[PDB]
Amino acid sequence: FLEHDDANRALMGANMMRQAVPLIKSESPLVGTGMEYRSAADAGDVVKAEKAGVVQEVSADYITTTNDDGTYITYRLAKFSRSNQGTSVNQKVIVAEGDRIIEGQVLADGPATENGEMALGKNLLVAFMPWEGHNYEDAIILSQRLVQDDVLSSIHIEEHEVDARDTKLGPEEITRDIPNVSEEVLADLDERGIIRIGAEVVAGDILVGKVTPKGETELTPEERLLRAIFGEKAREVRDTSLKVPHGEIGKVIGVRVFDREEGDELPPGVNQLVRVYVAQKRKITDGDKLAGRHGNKGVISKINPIEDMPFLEDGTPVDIILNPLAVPSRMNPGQVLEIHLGWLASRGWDVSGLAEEWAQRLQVIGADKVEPGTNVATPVFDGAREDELAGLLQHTIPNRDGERMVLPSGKARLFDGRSGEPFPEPISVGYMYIL
Amino acid sequence: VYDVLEEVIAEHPVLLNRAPTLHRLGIQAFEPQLVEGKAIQIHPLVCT
Amino acid sequence: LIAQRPSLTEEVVDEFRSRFVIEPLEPGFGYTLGNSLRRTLLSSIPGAAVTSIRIDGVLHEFTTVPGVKEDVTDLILNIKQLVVSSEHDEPVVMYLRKQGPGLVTAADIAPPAGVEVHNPDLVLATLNGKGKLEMELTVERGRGYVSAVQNKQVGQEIGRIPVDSIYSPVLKVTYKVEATRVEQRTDFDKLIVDVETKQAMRPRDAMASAGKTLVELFGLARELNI
Amino acid sequence: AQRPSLTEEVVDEFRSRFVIEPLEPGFGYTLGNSLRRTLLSSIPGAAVTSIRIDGVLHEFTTVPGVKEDVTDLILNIKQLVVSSEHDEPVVMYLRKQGPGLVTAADIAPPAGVEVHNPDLVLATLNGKGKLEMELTVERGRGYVSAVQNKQVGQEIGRIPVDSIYSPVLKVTYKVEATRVEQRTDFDKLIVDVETKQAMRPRDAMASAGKTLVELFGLARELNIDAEGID
Amino acid sequence: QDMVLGLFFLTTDSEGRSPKGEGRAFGSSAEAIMAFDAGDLTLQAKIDIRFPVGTIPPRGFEPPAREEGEPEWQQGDTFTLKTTLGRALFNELLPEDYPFVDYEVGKKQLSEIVNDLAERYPKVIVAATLDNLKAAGFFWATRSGVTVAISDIVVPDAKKEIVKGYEGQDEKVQKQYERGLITKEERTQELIAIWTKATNEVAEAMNDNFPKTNPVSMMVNSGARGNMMQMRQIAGMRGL
Repeated sequence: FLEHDDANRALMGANMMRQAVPLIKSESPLVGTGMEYRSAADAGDVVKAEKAGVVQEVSADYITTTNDDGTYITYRLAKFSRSNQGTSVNQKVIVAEGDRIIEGQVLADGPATENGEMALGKNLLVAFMPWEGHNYEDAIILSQRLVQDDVLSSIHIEEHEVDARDTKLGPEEITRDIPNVSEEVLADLDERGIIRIGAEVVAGDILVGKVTPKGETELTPEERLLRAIFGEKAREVRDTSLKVPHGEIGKVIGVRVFDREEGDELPPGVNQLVRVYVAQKRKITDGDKLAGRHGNKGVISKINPIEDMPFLEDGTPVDIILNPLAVPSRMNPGQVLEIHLGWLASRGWDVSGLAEEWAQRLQVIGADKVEPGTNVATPVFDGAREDELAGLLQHTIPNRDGERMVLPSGKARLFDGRSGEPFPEPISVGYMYIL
Repeated sequence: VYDVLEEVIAEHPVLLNRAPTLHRLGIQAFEPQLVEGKAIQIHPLVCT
Repeated sequence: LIAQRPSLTEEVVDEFRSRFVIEPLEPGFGYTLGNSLRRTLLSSIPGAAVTSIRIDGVLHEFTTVPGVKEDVTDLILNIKQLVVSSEHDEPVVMYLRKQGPGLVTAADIAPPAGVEVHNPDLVLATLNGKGKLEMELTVERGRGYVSAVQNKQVGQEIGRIPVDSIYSPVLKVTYKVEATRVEQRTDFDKLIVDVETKQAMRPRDAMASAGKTLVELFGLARELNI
Repeated sequence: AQRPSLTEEVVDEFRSRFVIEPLEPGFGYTLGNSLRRTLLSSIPGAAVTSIRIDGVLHEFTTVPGVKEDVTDLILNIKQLVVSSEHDEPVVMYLRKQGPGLVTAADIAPPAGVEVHNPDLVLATLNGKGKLEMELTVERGRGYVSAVQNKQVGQEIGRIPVDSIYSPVLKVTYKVEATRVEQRTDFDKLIVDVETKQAMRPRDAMASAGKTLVELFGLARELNIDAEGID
Repeated sequence: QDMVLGLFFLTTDSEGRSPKGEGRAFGSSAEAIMAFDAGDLTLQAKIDIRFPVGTIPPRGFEPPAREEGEPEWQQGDTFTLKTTLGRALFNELLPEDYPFVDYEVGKKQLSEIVNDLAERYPKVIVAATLDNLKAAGFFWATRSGVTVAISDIVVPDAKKEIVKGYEGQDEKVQKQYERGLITKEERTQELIAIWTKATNEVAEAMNDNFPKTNPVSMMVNSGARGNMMQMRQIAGMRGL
């Protein structure tokens, strides 16, 4: 629905639909357009089979296939690898080990992609109300459901590229032998001086142990005489160890070690190179910016239990709630229709011969009968119209014998989870795609 | 530690401020209460 | 004026979705009580669930168990939503083992004595010809919901993966208010409280627990005056 | 956690404040609204319901001898608080002669029925008094609307007056957050109520608690469960 | 924004808002709230209420004081007024001394109130007044029933005929222009005038279209957020 906005809001949506972190259980939207499949295939991260044949194995990492020509190919997959900013490019399988494949078929999926379709965000149920002012001035309030389901959670991968240098005070070594440190801090560390590949890391830990063998620390004649009188030689070494930044948590995804011994390319002085990647999982939390596809921006205000937010007539709560004062003023009446179509999809409709004009049009199109969950595709400038949406909401499949849930005019008799009485008049609810 | 922090936030005016201070009523004082989360929280009739 | 005290019943339509009716109710008085029942049913009825995993050969959940189609994180996110029922206060260690090509369905999991798994219709994973899969599941009781991080307690065992838990044996809990036809000018009303539970408890016992909690609460409120 | 309790703050002899201790999240609403509605439409009492002003007609606006007009007679009489132990419609009389003013101290009570505001000023009169009317005390709970009770049909003199059997007059329930051992999202309940002179609010708490405990024991009786509380 | 919308809903009139319990007379706030709870008293319903000692009545209604021989010393005598429950619930937020308010307290009015309380009463009382105004506004904003569905945004019925007539004028202008007896600048200015008139006509048509309780109407008329131009954009015409 890009024809139901203002130039500035479409511009803002275009700009802010391209900084979306990937999600663990990446899923295609319930409502979208046909530039998720093309825009996820023509990109790179999705692995594709360029050979007609039959797969032999789809194992953990290596998908092994045998062609019609009779050759064995080992498609390796990017399992939990790092990207530039520090996100994750984790790939995943789509097929089984008894399947036929043609050339250019998606044998896997990249990050933020499911089944070979771009998957930026998730589908959440919305109810448009002012609510205690917790959504005052274009803000967003969310439900704790999406903290249990992990529907909106992501995984990042920080990196650390440390290395030792020959210096002038002897060559720096990467060793477990850090001068005068407790055994617990280096318990995770290896004998060579890298933490175990898999153990957790939190702010205040040690990543790589590094030390300079020699040092001219304090050797003035007075201190020299004092040391000679003492008779004990203090350690001139100093800890040049790597240090995980203060303000980050994570778990190690991998480690790589290099040295001048190998044919690797390194400028001079550098002795040993270490590249330790760390990977963390974050769940949605108050203050984390969210947005939508029509620039309807906002920031999470407060998180409340499942029952505090309202519930419809059959008991299902509502996932998100938005302030309806922004919709008129900000000049983007192209999200209400997204919400309504999202609801229509999430509870499949059934138009089996209504004989209406809109029914005949939607029938000759053929998108009349829809099961509860079939994602809908709407062209950017040839999307769903209005009277069709209203009629679809009128003729959805009953929950029980005659239970067509929401009224034929979008709104819904949403109850009040707080008190219990129905809100004085109906409310408008549906399903929207949130990044 | 958090108990003492909740104790110390009391009786301590805190100068909230925004970037483009176009007029005099652009930097003000407030009293901080230790809310959870990771975002600063504001009164809903000082946002003008 | 009217001495018709309330009276409860129990209607049944299917295995778990059961609606309990209270007919003699004052006008404009069912909605708040139905809200009370829903709140206590949605977050005050204990149960049990799985707390953590311990796979051998996998130290962190970002690798893959050798010759296992699904990842370790996906295994976590598909095991944390199990359907179980435990009774012991201390947590019990349940086992699972598999080898060769065969979907590791929840039935293959071995329940110890006193703990049960009520749903064997779960597609956990589909191994390949070289599957050597082993799994451990800690089970514990509780109520409500807990986030994954705080469940971790011990660092002496490093390979163990801590995960979240969902102590909630319940599903959508709606209700309705109808108009009683008793010949009284106040036009009394009727409350029908629906309840549904997945497979762990029964609506009778679920509402029994809800009534127990609310009776304790309002008995406190009723008697503690003076 | 810790066992909650109740505390009361006194401000006057007619309104008071109740605090229900730091509660678990969400259950503040489990308490509040239900407590409000139970205090409102559960506790019974005695009140006026119908009166017979003598020598008048509905098409006649005021009444001779008294400048006070009909509507303010209704507004002045419906505030007459009354208790009863009868349980059926009684009829009782009130008369006055001579100039002055009729108050709440010159009404001749019947058996068992008592009025608890003898200082209520009812009407003012000049010259010849000729004041006499009969009022009907009933028992009930809540607030009954001014529906035509079919008393006017058989007698012109009958007029029905709405009343408030409820001892409680106004109620205010709210929930606010508090810190309990580095846990601030916990809730805590506030209930401030003004209850008329029939009885103190704490007795209203007792009666409302009885009603609610009964209405939830009706569901607890389905079984005996090991939930875990207190 | 929304706080003024809540206060406006609280203190609006019963003009087409389904009144319930009109013509009755009450004795206090208690009876009003009981009739509200039972579901027979519309919040905005013209009802006669008695107010006790302490309240300072309105201004214009005083010279219509009660006709009686004795001195109706106004400043401490309980009285009776043909009010609406909304104003009765709004008055207790303002302090114990502010004279009664009997008009829709929208955007600018609330500013007038704050100006008076600022110049007369001290600062802390103004703070308490603003906080209570906020609480009431958010409460009735939650329980207002204003929610942007897709039925709220109106379409002026007469806009179609307006634009059809103005494009009839436009196509007459173009049928002349292709004949060449007029120039391009003349046609451009004439079209500017034509469609400016069309925009204004559609604006007033949208003004006529909505009911008073339509949410977008509540935003524009209560001075909550926006203006007339933005509602013209949303529902009517976006303008040249």
